[PDB]
Amino acid sequence: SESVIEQIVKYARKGLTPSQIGVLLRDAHGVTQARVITGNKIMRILKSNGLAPEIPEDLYYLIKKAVSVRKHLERNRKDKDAKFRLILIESRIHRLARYYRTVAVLPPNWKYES
Amino acid sequence: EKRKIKEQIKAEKETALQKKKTKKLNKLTDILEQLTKEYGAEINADMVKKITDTLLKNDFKEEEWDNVVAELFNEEFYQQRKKSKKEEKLQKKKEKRKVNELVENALEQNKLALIEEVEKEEEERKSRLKFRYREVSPESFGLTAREIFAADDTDLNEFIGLKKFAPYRSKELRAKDKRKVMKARRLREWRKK
Amino acid sequence: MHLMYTLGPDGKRIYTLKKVTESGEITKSAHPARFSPDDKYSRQRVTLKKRFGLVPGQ
Amino acid sequence: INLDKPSNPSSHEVVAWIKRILRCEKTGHSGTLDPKVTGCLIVCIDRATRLVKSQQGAGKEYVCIVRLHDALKDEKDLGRSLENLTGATIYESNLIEFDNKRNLGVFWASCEAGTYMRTLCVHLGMLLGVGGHMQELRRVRSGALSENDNMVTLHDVMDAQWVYDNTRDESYLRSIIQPLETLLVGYKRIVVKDSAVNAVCYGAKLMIPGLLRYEEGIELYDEIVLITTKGEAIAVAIAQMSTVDLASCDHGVVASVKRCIMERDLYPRRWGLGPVAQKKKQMKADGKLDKYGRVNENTPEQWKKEYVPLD
Amino acid sequence: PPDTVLEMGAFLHPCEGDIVCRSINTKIPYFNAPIYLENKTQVGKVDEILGPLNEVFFTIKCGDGVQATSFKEGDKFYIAADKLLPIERFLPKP
RNA sequence: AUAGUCUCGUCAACGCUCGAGAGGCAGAGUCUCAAGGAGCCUCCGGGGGCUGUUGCCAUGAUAUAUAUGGAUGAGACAGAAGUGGCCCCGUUGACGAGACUUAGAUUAAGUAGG
RNA sequence: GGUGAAAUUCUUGGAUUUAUUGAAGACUAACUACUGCGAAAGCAUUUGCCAAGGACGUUUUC
Repeated sequence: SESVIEQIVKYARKGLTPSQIGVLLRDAHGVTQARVITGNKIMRILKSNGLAPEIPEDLYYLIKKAVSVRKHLERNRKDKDAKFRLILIESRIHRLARYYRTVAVLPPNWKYES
Repeated sequence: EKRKIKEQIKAEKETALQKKKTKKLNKLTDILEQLTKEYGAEINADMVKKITDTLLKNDFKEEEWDNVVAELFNEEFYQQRKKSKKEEKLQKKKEKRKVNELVENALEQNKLALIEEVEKEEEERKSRLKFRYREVSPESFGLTAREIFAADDTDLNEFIGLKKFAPYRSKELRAKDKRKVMKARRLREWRKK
Repeated sequence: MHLMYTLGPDGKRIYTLKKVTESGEITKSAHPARFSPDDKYSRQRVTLKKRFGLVPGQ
Repeated sequence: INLDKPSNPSSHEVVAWIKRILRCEKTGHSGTLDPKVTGCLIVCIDRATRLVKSQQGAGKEYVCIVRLHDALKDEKDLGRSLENLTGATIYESNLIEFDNKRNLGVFWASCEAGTYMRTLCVHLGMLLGVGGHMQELRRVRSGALSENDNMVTLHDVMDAQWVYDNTRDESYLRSIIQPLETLLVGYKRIVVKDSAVNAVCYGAKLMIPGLLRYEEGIELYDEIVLITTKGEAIAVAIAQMSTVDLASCDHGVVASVKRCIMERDLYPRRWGLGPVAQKKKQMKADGKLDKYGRVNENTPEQWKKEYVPLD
Repeated sequence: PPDTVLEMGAFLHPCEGDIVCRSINTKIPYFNAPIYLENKTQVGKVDEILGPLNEVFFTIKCGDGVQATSFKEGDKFYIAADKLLPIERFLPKP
């Protein structure tokens, strides 16, 4: 499946999420069993090709949610609920970023910005 | 209402994809029949698959279809009773159907490319952060992609974890893990088991 | 269509192109109506034919 | 059913539609119409589908319209050209009407298939020199029945089935549907006793004691119909003696069943009840005749002289 | 409460405090069979069966506390599947 | 045993419209096509006629496209989808499979016992 | 007016009541609820817009 690996590398060059890339590969190949191709296998194939993500997928999705609720607070400043949960998710992503810095997957030089 | 709108959009996208697929398929088999008539000899399925891959990479249109016909005119692509007669014609029709099935398999190989082309056409009709990958050192780890796909995800995780293959870690630990994992006896035992 | 007919004195068809014969009788169309198996209009036809006694066997 | 086929579908599709409407177990037809051709179609239902093979090769009569490409200089010569093409395939033909301003001619002909009508139109246009093609085609007679012999449409069949399903009236279905014996009018009739009807339905060769009446003009190896006194048809058979031989002899075989139309046990089983039959049974039981019934050594010579096996 | 319900009737007329319904289903209900709504709630009992064979109607006698004017056109009324009879049962025997 | 009848699946031969498709029929959705417009004249703002054997849409079908048809219709999506909605030539002979009989056709007032 | 009985106040200039108009702030009568939602605070007029969730299933570079 060298052509499949080339297509996976081309999709990874398009800035797609590894889970989204695996879902697209399963949809294109018609994989009835999800155990054959998984996100861990996609990450292993990307490491074999030499591509590793800059940020974790969960941290990226949390940052996207934080950006969305920040845009909502910019639209509506009178709301208390979105501000409170923004404080909560910033606490959560700060804890996860500290865990990632200790695990050294995320470089310790990079710091989360509010 | 949102569910109905999403279902309608999905149905429209599926119909557009089906129309693009059948247009590509019938033009491609017409070009293949024309090339078979011009050459006068049977064409291998591997050469047809290579030509289909080249056409998919070329992003073929009608002018690019003429260009593909010209490339087929080049030497590289050119080199690549009555009841019994009716049965032979039926066998030839079955061979043509097998060639069409090979063309459909090639289109399924480029189904990601076809979906990308359909999405580009939809974006052109509409006329309207990011995730980045850092560079890392490649390691094949002695296993091919087909060999990895022929093994379970649990066995691959047990053999080598994602944390053990951390890209932003020290190189000495990665070298030690590679040296401990590249044993020929362990690989032979895993292959035999 | 072109094939037209009138019913003869003995009950047999006589075919012609002409819309009106020499005697002045208006000719009929020799071709029957289109049919579909999914015809859901048997009830209306039977009712209207029963109002005027045009059902065979009535 | 004598049916007026519409000009969109084919004959087989119409037959399959009738099978769905009437909920038949089996439906057939003898003559096949092209999809564009309209006209007479004979539809056989269930047991009537046994007659379909006997209905093959029957005479067909068509009424056709030919369109001429150019106006004619001489009118009646057209009829002469029609007389040039009839006979030795179109057997007989007759030009009903012609309009030179409309360039259209309607004519009746006796033919075998609808394609020969198109060939006749092309040949008429070629022999005239102006050129012509088929405009419309209609079959006005297929087989024994014609278009005047109670022809109904598919709407009539659907409406009659709806009437019987919902109103429970049977007169409209009985009006549209004809007995299968309408297909057997031209055959020569032989009347069978009610005791022999079930034996003939079981495949036995009809003999002298089962015979009641025989039609004059029956020849050797001729197609016949075996009928009861109620007029229903038992079978289509091959006659084995002529009329004078039917009148003359006292023992013999008169018919052999080609195709059995009647249901097997519609009549009770009354064979083996007779003087000669019970005499043979008694001598078989006693041992004068053997188990199969052939001549044995213990059989007296009087029975051998009086009785001869026909088989 | 019934285990399963089937689409029995469609609202046609509220006449005289009873519900007239076109019989959507192709089988004949029991007399005095309970009629339910799709949350399996009893609205009334079958009072009368009428109409031709092609178009069967039935009249539901509403239970107490239910008014006939409260319903609207296009409403559906449901019955337990045990309370049905084949149409060929009432037809004359061959 | 022999023979016949009914319901079937295969082979061979013989004819025909030469027979499973990018097929046809039936059905559902969307779109297009009906001299519904325009200009002249008129008779009493309305009505009639003409340009108008015109224009619009479909068809090269053994084919006059200066033609033939148009709602009692045609075409595109559709070389698609669907068929678990239907249809795709007959005759003769042989073989094989499930069966029913092996039939000479009675009775001018009954059946079963003592 | 209100009270157990009272009392303070308003006025024949019209108190109070009834009908209409204009302006201001507030709220969403019954259904209606210690079994719904929310971390709490608290939350039922119509119509849109925005962001985020609860329970369930498939799972996760976990």
